[PDB]
Amino acid sequence: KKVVLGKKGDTVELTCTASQKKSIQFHWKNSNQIKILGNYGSFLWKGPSKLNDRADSRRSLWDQGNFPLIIKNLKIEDSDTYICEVEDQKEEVQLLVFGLTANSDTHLLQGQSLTLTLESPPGSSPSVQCRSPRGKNIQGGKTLSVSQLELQDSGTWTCTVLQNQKKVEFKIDIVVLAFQKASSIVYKKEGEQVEFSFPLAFTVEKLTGSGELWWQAERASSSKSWITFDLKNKEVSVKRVTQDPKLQMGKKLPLHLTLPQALPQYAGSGNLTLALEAKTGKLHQEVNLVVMRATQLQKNLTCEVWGPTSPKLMLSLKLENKEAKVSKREKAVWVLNPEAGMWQCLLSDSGQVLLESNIKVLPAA
Amino acid sequence: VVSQHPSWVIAKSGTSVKIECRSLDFQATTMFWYRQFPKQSLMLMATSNEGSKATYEQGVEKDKFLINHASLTLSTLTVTSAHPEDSSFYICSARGGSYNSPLHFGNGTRLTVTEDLKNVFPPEVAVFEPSEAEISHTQKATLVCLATGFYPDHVELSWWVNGKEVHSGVSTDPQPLKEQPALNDSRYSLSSRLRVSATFWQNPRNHFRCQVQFYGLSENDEWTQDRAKPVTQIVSAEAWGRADC
Amino acid sequence: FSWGAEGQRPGFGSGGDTRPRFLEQVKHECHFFNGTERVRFLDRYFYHQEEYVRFDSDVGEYRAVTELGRPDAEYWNSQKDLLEQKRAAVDTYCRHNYGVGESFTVQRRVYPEVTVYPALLVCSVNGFYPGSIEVRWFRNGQEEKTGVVSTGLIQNGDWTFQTLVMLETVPRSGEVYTCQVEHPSLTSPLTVEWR
Amino acid sequence: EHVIIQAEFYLNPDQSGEFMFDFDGDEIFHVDMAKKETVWRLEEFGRFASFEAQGALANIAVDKANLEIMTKRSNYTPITNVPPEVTVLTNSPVELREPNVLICFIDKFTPPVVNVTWLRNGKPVTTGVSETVFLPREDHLFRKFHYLPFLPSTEDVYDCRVEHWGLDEPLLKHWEFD
Amino acid sequence: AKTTQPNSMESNEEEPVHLPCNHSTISGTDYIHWYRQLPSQGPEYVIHGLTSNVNNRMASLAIAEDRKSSTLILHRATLRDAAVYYCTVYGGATNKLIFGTGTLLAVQPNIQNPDPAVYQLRDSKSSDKSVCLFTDFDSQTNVSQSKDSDVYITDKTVLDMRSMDFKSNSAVAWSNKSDFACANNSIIPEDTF
Repeated sequence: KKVVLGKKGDTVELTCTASQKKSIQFHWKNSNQIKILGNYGSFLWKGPSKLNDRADSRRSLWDQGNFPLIIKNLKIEDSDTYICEVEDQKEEVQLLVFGLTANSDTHLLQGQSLTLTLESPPGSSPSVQCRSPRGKNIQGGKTLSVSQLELQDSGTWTCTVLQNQKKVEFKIDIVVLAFQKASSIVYKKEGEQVEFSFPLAFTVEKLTGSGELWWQAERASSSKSWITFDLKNKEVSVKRVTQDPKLQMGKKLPLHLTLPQALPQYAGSGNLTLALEAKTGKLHQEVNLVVMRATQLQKNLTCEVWGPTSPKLMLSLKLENKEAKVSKREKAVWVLNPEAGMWQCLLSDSGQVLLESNIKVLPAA
Repeated sequence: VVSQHPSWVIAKSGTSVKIECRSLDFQATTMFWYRQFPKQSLMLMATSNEGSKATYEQGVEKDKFLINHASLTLSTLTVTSAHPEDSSFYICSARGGSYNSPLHFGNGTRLTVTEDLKNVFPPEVAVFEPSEAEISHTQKATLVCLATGFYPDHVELSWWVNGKEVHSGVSTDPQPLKEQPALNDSRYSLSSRLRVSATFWQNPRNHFRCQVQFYGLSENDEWTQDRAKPVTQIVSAEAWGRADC
Repeated sequence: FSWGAEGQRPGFGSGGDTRPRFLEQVKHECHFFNGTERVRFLDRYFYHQEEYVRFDSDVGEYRAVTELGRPDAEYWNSQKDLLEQKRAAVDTYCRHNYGVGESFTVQRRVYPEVTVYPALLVCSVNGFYPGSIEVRWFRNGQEEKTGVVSTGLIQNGDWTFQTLVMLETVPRSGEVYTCQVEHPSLTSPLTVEWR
Repeated sequence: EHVIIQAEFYLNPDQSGEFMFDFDGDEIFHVDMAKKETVWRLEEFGRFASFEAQGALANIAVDKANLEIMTKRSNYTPITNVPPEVTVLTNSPVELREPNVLICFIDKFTPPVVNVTWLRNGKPVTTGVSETVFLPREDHLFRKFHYLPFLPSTEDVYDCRVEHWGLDEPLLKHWEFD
Repeated sequence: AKTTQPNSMESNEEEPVHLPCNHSTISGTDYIHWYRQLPSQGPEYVIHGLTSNVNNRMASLAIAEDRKSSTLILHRATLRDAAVYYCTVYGGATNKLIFGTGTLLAVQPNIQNPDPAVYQLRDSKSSDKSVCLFTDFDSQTNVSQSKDSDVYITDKTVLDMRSMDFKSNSAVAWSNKSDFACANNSIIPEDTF
């Protein structure tokens, strides 16, 4: 006959009503023949039933023929077929309870899986479903998981179990932690300082994890460059970084990697990695740095670029005088006769501009 | 902190004396009204719990004293049907709550109530310059100030050296004394001493000024007598540094 | 002699039949785990139903039960003295009061006048303190554990208690039922019978 | 395994307040207001404790001032009404021509203001009735007890009447010797 | 009647002064407060404690094992400690602060130089021929008198010159009378003029 569903830990009230409206005799029975709650006169009696005090009812509602049986803080096992006997009536009902848990409460990080486990009662045949924060809807099953969380998918979800055409509500917050970055590119001169920092999902915490940045370069492969730090409760506090480019931390994140100067070899990419006391530590971003040198010795103007510099772009030299004496896609600028004046050393592509620098030319003596 | 206004006051053989108490900062849930008679002790007259029937400790004159305690701050202890036998030291206190809440006191209001303004006089103030007797002996110079012929005893006698007050060398008498240790309504006298370096008084440049603050009265007092109008004032005597004869 | 009490203090600001009602509620609690051994004092405060600011003897300072009570929390914990009083609560307030009433409340005991009667047998226990009590039905030296039921513990507000324990059964001609009461007012298991 | 609660409350606009000690659900004593004296819910505690009197009031007036403030913290949010839950029962089992007491159970209500009537057949008669002040519950709702000394006539029908703003109209819970 | 104290008690400047308080027996939860009062002004707080012992600035506090008795300690007594010291009970069983009978402490100044005399002052306003003055005398001396009834005298009171670190007891005797003259006063130390 009828059935009502409720979430584990909730409070469900299944009604029973006798046509005649008066306070009268009644009692409730669990599936196999056991008295639970009952009334004798204006008295209330709880029976041998395993529910003990967990069950009650509204005495004020007794006047007219409403005689409800409630339950506080359910459990899976509470699921059963309940009877109600009043003025010779068999009115029936059935309770199915469910529960939904994440594998881990701690905030997950970018690209890490999340396995949602459904708790079914004996004698049930349910299914699942989820409305993500972005509206994205993934259909589950006996158990459902969404792997590789997107920061876009971080927020309050809503999970739907469906049984006997009656909905059941489940809301779980998520808010994945992460870097705003994952591409960081900075172009600078030979003497110019270079620095960058990185964004996050920004909460308080404490005693949280550690981290470090592992260098790559062009010149001298077999790239190593530890460059390590330790973050705890907003304290950065360098972890014994490298001496190659002799740099400093700026502890107390935001985390600013400092460099004295951008040299030719320091050109390269590498990537930055973060871990935290909440385990599964794959959070990481990256870094990209490219350097240009304008030095002109004697007649030779030689000017060249290092770094990744995706090799579709255009390196040129013009001066606002005759257009681009030598312009191609490559890292080397060659011009023999150094026409006097300060030229413009072109770096960038059909893109706007990147890393522009210039020097002068004095004719002879 | 709490202030008691007015600090001094006097009225007719009967009158309305409205004594306030104000908690300048904190909310006052409770008010304690203590009165103290000369060299006796602190007696508890009443208890005012905010917006309630004020509980008077046993042995009180009942409706004689009335507490208006108003919101959290303004608290009015008003005594009508004035009596000479009721002139006393009235002290009020505020509380930041119930049991074991620090009891915060105030200045306290010294009050004399007589049967007419014919007993009210201001002080007659004259100084006394030292004697080179003391000089020749202790190499120090001790002035003396005598403010007499006043009522009530409420006064504050302070000193001014070079036009600026001094807390050192100054010793005033503790309690002004009766000129008539008989008469019911008498007039009083007060003598304060200021002692300085013998030579400090020998230089005529130094400015020595003795002052007495008398709180008698105000305009609202009905004044018949043709004589002086004994209201709150500052009477003073003086002299400069003395040369050497 | 001399039963003692606790006290509260202001908040931030000041103040001043179908009329809309307002309600303030202050509960100084206490909790005693087996006597004067580990003791948990509670100073609560409310608005209508909702609890806003609190003090847990185990947290040593005022916490907040809602952003609605946030200010008062910071306000009181800013007062050095008061916190040194409430911190001593368990010893000045709880142990004390308990010490006065260790006689006439804790150790207070009264006999369970017991009756019985069909309406199905009924067993009516009355006028007993405390209310910690066992009532079990017996059919001929056997204990009948099923088909029973209890009105549970009831309260009369006069310090007496009461309970109705029903037994649903069908007898025959010469068996004997029993209703047995053990309350720590009794050296013996008070009983009653029916035939 | 034990509780000593001193619960107090101030109520506006009614401007009534209560001071009491609930020990394990049954009252110990409550300082009366007008009277301004100690009143035990049972007298046997009469000479042991001896509580202060005006002492209560100090708290109360406080709780008032707390209420004044706490009201302006909510932007003047009124009380959510609550209905009581009433059942009437006999102290001991009711016998014939034996002394006894009706006990009127009003529970799970708030604010703490109620009008109770002891009437038979509709005859509003009170002979030495009894009423305990408001007992605090777990949910900080309220409890209360009206007693009614009486004799078990198969004739009479005694009735209990409780008026509260929670029920849109007065409640009548009856009882009859059966 | 809450707690009992000795009416009045004497000390000496710089000397440690111990103030006795016996209260009867006091209830389980009540603090012991000690309030004092400048000669004329409101009273003011001093110190308090449940049991054990407590000290802060301005004083220390001695509570007996059984909490039957308490003792206010003044380590180094200054002239400003002269005042009345009340011993009271405030706490869970007492909402009201009930002011006791009191202990009056007078602290005696040590005079450096016992060279007493009596100097007749000259008038400024030229008003009264009165003034003969009595100063710089041992603190073992008390002043006098009346009894002339036309003649006025005051209780010996201490002055302190901070610059020179000098304390001396100076009383004063003045009158308007024919016969009234210096030495004719009721009792004194030997040295004069």
